[PDB]
Amino acid sequence: MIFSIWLLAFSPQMCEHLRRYNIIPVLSDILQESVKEKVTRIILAAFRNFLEKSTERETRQEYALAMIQCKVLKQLENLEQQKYDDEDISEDIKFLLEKLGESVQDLSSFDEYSSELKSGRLEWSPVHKSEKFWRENAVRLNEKNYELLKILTKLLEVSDDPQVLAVAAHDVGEYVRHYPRGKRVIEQLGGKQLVMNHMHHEDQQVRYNALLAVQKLMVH
Amino acid sequence: QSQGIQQLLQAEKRAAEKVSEARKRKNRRLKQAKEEAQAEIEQYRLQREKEFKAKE
Repeated sequence: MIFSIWLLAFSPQMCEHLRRYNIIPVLSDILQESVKEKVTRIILAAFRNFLEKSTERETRQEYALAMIQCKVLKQLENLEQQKYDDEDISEDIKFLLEKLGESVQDLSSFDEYSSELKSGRLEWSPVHKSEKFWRENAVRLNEKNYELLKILTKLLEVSDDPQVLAVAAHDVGEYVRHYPRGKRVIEQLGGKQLVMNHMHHEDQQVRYNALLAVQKLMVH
Repeated sequence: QSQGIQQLLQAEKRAAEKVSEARKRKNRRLKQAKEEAQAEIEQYRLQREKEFKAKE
């Protein structure tokens, strides 16, 4: 099947289009779950074809970055340390380590938070928890026509997960703490209503983070 | 429960009102300084004008 995907990835016009199948995660899963020599080699071949045949720079960056959102580069270093006798493994590992060696710098920004929002993977992650991010960047919640605010608002509107809800309330609390105009922006977006409703959420972690956000929103 | 949080919106609204009234008092009071200064300037100008007219 990954040989079928490697063959599909021979054309630049196919690599531009194949993105909508969400194929990099399933190859990255097998790349962790299956160290078999053939399987390793044909994933490296498929990943090399996707990235290298992407003549569109956005598509090249997107394949390198999707592999880095799957953290493929660390597994390629594990596979570089693993014993393999084949140059068609070794040289395609080193190729992808170099190209994903670009997009690792893009992801390992504060944008690991941007990707956690974009993917909906809200958690008590180090970049959610650390003050430095908000202290240096909180205003950026307004970027791409308020995209990160719109995500947090939608998650506070329709998420089922009390961690996501409480994380988002914490994110709103630090957003207002580190960007004062952010209070006005949440008040203009009406996002406060979600936080004020989640004061009576069924989870004490949500209720606590909702109250804490109401404190950081209304109290100096 | 939630009604107390609406009472915090009402307290926030009263705070914004109190701040706005104090700011509007300050904006008017700062302009009153110009208006009273101009009256006291003219009072002095007319006094030196009278003293000069008397000297002449």
